[PDB]
Amino acid sequence: GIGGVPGPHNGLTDVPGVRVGHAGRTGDGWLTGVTVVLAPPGGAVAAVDVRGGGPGTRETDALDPRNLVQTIDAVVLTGGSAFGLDAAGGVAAWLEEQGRGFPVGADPSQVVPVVPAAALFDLGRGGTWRARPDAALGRAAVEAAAARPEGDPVEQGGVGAGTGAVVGGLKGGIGTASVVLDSGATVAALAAVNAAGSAVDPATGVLYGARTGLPGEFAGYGVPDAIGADTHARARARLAEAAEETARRRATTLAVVATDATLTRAQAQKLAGTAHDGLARAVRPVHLLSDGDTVFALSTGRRPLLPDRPDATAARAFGVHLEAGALNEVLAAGADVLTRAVVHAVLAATGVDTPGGVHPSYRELYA
Amino acid sequence: GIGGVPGPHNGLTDVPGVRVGHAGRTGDGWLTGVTVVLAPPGGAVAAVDVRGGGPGTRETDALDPRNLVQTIDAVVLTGGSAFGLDAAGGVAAWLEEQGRGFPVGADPSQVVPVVPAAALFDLGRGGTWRARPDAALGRAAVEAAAARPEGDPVEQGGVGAGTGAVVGGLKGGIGTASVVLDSGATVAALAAVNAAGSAVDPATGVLYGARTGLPGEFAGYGVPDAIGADTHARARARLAEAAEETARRRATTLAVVATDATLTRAQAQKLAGTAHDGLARAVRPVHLLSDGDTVFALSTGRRPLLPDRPDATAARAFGVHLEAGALNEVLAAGADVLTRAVVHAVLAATGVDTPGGVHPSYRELYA
Ligand SMILES: *CC(=O)CCNC(=O)[C@H](O)C(C)(C)CO
Ligand SMILES: *CC(=O)CCNC(=O)[C@H](O)C(C)(C)CO
Repeated sequence: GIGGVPGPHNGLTDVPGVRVGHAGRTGDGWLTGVTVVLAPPGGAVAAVDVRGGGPGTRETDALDPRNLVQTIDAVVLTGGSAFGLDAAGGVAAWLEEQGRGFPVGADPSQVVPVVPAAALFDLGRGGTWRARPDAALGRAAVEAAAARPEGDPVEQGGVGAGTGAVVGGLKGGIGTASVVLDSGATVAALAAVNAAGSAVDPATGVLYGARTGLPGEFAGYGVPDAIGADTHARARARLAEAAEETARRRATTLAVVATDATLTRAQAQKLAGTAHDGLARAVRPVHLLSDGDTVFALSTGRRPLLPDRPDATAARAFGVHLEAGALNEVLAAGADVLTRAVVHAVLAATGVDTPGGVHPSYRELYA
Repeated sequence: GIGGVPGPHNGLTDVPGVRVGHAGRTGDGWLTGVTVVLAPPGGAVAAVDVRGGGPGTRETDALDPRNLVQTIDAVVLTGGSAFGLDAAGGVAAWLEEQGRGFPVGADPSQVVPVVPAAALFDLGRGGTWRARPDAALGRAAVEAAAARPEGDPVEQGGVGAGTGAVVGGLKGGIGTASVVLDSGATVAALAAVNAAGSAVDPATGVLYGARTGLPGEFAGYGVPDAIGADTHARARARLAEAAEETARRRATTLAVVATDATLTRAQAQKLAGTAHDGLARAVRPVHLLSDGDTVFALSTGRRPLLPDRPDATAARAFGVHLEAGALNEVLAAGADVLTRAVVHAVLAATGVDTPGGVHPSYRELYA
């Protein structure tokens, strides 16, 4: 009864201790930003799965299950394509100042922060080609995460890494969702949706990810349950026109999935992997050479995976395995929270019109 | 142009020179079998992506892009869980008899066949726990493949590896689909569907994969595309009946994706990866610890990726890259054909009732 519903704010921060910060620059040629997910003091077990064919990434080898540093404090998601990876340097600097990183000496101030990053391509979308996130903007983002209270609703839409995100020609952005499992563990996702493929079924106008939604969760946005053939046809025409104008004017989904269920790094790497199936149910096509799709998975380690006295109803792989049963539930939830966070990204967005592109939002076309 | 429609029979053998063979055993305790995809003489460039958390496989390392043997002749999909991998030895023996394999000597008869295989769990579904595919059954499957003409319609349903296959409690089976690209290249999938998760949305009775179907392709199966609340209620209860009876009596999707577009092994390996997204769109949940989901990708290397009129209509990644654009189309097609093949598997199945299980088909419940 207590599972199958969202956590308190239906977002990443429903995983207690997890913090989210956005920093962006809009106007005067700029339409880009950075989003930082910051783990609670002491770090979180982290893993990654880079599945798109055209990634821009940093520090992903350090996250291999074989390797030395198992827990990290921060994950960076950034615009500005590979240049935007510069933002991570500013987050490492802040963490160092905070004394947070892997200890490399006797002096507890001697730490080396392991800061993975992934980037999305938004170059020129504000008008100025070289307007990209830098160290200072990465630092701003992590400082804003540190400044938030625990369990603060995550801000969605055209903010942080989603500031210049575009999804199938429509304005994309930041989206987030959570679910509580029957065990009391929370699983949640945050996504910066910048897909080259479409979040929208081109035959009907329906959001691919919608049917994975929990009851009523999208209502606060106000979108018809039937989409008329005419509404959809006008929408397609508008989008084709914004796309043609965008093109004349011009002369990847990044995600973090988190849970408070205690996962080893290998299990978190499997979670990052199953989250990609949630992405596939929300966007089509995905993971192509032109997509940089990357999922980071975090576990705060606060709840055991399996409760202390299992029922006949506890999930069991092959009828017998309780740990694998409990892990399957987390993995399937990882997919579902990412599908749902994609839909929220698409519904939370508002359109833009700059010298670097015209991108109407889903609601502007269908609401 | 000519793309976005099926090839002549809407199946793997639309990829010219590709052959499919099934051998199975039904009755007297048995409900299992083997399916072999047999490439044309000279072999096919092959790769693999094992994404399920509970695989049973053979000879997957030999298909790494870095390694020695880049082309192979046969891929084996088998029932019988890990025991059923024995079937591949019979296929290797037959290929050696044919002089087909990696040359290991000046003598042309001296070959070592690289025969990758994957297995699906169907133990005891015929009534007898130890009735599993063996080498003779694998040999029968590849002999059956070799005797087929080119372009032969693929047999679907409870045949071959699909003989004992079950998908979310419903009878699973073999399914297949193809699509032609604008280039004239064909991309196709064959799937043996045995998922622990569901091919059906539990709120509507709708097949997850259907909205990826090509218009009209499923019409022959005589299944409504809008399901009444009364039908759905009856179907749920019937399945739950079968499932309880199955449990009393007793008390993974494997796929080959092929194309004639010339691909490098690394390109085919990416294709085996994107195909898994198409599996995600047909089955939920998937890729879990209890799923042994495996995709093998084959290229017959008969048509260049690029034809020769690079119209402002030939796809281009980032507006400029012709080769990456053409590959993107194959990668996206690889996902879609596997989604559609899964639906065909579900629709082609007919139900079973044996001492080891009761598994009604989707059509028996919904049509
Ligand atoms: C999906 C997307 O926005 C592409 C993200 N990747 C990049 O921007 C890379 O740095 C590219 C593909 C431009 C260069 O390797
Ligand atoms: C998806 C499925 O049918 C299971 C395929 N894998 C197996 O049968 C393995 O051999 C198991 C998981 C039983 C043991 O490693």
